[PDB]
Amino acid sequence: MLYKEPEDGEKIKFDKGKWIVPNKPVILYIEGDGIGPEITNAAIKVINKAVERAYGSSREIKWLEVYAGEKAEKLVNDRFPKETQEMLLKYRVVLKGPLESVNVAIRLMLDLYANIRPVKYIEGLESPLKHPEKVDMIIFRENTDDLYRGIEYPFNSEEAKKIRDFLRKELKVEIEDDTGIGIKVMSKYKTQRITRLAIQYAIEHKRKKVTIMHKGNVMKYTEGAFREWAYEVALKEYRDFIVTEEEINQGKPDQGKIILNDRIADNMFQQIIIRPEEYDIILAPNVNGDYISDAAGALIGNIGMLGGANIGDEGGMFEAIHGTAPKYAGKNVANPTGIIKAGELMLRWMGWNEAADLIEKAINMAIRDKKVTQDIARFMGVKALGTKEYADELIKIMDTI
Amino acid sequence: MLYKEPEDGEKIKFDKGKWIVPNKPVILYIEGDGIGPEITNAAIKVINKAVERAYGSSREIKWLEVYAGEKAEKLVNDRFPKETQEMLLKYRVVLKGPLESVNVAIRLMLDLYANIRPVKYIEGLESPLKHPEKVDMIIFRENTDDLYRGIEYPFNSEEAKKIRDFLRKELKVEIEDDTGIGIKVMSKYKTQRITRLAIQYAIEHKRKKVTIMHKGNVMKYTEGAFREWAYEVALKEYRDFIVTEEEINQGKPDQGKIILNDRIADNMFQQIIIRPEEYDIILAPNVNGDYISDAAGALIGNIGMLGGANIGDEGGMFEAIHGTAPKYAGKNVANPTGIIKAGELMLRWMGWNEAADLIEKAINMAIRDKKVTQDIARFMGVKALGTKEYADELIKIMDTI
Repeated sequence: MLYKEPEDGEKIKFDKGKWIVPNKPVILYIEGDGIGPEITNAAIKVINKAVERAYGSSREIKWLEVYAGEKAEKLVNDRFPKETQEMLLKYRVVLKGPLESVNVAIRLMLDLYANIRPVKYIEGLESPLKHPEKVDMIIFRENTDDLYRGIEYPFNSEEAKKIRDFLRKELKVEIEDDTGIGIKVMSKYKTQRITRLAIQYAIEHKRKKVTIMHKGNVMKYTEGAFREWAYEVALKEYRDFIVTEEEINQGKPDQGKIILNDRIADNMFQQIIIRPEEYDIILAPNVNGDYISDAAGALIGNIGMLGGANIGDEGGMFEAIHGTAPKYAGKNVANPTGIIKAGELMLRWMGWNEAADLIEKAINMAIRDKKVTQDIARFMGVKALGTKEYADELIKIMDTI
Repeated sequence: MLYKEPEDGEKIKFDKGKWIVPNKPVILYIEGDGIGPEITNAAIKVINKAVERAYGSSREIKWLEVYAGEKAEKLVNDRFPKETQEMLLKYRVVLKGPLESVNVAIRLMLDLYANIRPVKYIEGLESPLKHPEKVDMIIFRENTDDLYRGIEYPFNSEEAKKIRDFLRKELKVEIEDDTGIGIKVMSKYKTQRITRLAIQYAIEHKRKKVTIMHKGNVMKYTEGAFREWAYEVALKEYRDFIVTEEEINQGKPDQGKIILNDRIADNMFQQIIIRPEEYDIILAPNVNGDYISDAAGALIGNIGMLGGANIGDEGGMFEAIHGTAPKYAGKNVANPTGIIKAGELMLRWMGWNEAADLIEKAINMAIRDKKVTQDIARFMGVKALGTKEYADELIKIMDTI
């Protein structure tokens, strides 16, 4: 067999979207290509330290490396070996480094319909913004619906012609012939799924607000429906947990309750820059979430220091928001912060917030203390630490907090 | 006649979508609701001074007021009277204050398919950005195509059912029944005309770069087609005026030529925040143009101080990017900078660049000297100037440069 499973660990379980994590959970990891090996092993070491510091020996992640990408191609001549897939379907939780699609395959096989993008100010880090201090949001992007379904046809195709003829005769819709055509689809079920995940996360992590991003004023039956369905499932399934903005400024009490409001897409691309502190959890459809994530991440410096995840009803894949950077591979120079942040997010989803908070804290202290990798040092005029050395600094710091 | 037309003026002409402006052009204006009267009259006074200072008495705008909105309702009991429509179809160029729609009606009747959004840094204003200095761009948004055509249907409508049945049997596309449906259309012709306008503007006003905004990597036949069609008309109709980014990093020289490149939408939402100086003219389809405009304008912070326009092959409507501000109506408090900026844009389209430059410099100087209205004075600890007084200050300044 290609893998030796830890006989000391147990798979993480799920009952209805909720992660039931054993004290010795088996968690998979994929090194990744290029800088993958260096940053991922660094992440694992940092994570193990946070878990031991926070919980002592009462908890311990039983890591199981699986192969994918170049490493897999060189070892067994298959970039996504059958055994790797089997371990994924079995343990369903993986921390994976950058890969040169394997990412799409993992998301599809584990049905990780939600893309999670936390973006929080990191003290010490330069920002294009004069006041990034209060940036603390998390984007919940539905990642299987919308125009990204790929239902589209070229302007000069027979398919497009059939659509145009159909729209004209059956719907009396006027459309010229020199037109490319895409079908935007918005599912009630898909909208409810992501909405539930967002509210449940708010409850579990003491988040105070969820904002629905939409262009419902013009895209009435797709994004406007998204908004409607989101409020609908929130009020029907999380009644005594949430309070709508239409209730606050109406009389209802929001004391100890999560505020559920909504904003027009165009306004959000504006406010994220002018006053990003207004947002906590952002709930949005596929396309909007894609664009708002890019803007939000730019609010802080170096997007390569952010982590993210794709979550499903029974599984999750956590990764850094950056590429393989083949130029620095094996040079012990890459910044492991991003993949470490993916680990922090993973810790939070597992309910191990104490270990996650220790990592967040150690990073803030390391960066404020100018103990950073080259990508940052080059700007704060100081000697850079290597990948391994930087990870070790985070470790010694956690040992004192 | 309801309107006494200036017997001394001449109408602006159009040749291949190029403005042929007489020395005494008739230009229509609509005061607008709320603060409209105060700011539009101030703009007219500043525009006339700029024209007088730059060309003496050799040129003079023959303004002609037409009614729309609440003033029209009171005077002729019609929000958009027939007489107003007649003047618009005749003179085709109008400076319009904010209105509480008339905006859509003017755009349709004059086929003003291009939404123009200039946004450049103004010396002295608060900015969310640490470095807004080199922000100097103009967004050219196709404003009649894309999802905004409104071809959409509710998930439980018989129309939506007809569409899903069609796609299933004729296209063999699988789609659930609980889905709202929108149709994204992208026209080759609509894309070409907006592209021609953008390049022609770059040529006319010595602009050096045009960047196409798109998500063609995932929306290949709509936005990807937009990109392809834009490059096509550019290379085919403006060959000796432009050079592509691909050609430059291929060996070709860009000396004396406008640069034409493209960027994926998500990348632009990032770069517009971290380094907006990279953009000059942004060419984009309806939806992207909408979102990018919001993000771009947020870079300077004072949205109410921006001007904009809708241009067609034979006309133009210029307006400020703000509402009627009823709370400030008739209190001589409103900031007229946005509508003046719209007037500055109108002068550039007219080819009267000297007058436009005067307005631009005067505003810069006024702000740098802290001679501003309350919306700005509030943050610089100086006494605010009224609407009339601020306009008069710009006028005394223009008499000096």
